[PDB]
Amino acid sequence: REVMANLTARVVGAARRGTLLEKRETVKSVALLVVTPDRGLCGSLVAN
Amino acid sequence: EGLNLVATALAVGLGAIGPGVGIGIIVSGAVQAIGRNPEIENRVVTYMFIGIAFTEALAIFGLVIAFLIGF
Repeated sequence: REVMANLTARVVGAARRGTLLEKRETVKSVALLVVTPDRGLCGSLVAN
Repeated sequence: EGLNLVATALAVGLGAIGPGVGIGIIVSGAVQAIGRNPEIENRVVTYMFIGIAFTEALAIFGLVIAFLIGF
């Protein structure tokens, strides 16, 4: 967490702000991650 | 005698030694800087050219003597 803070502060130029950290403009496709229990009986947690 | 001919060669000869190395170092540094940061390219080139000419300013000074010595 602090290594990100220490490193990303140094790298501020948009030209070198590529690859994963690149804040792309005109977003078109979005992927999402969901984690759920393997087994039920958890209650409303899975539904939530 | 013909000793002025040695002065003709020495001015252009020894004069080109310094700038010859200097021009090489300037462009090499600029090319590396362009390669690492391509978006500052338009700016570093201006710095390269305003300094790379200072290097041949002495080389032209050698050539000025190189023709003054002849005549």
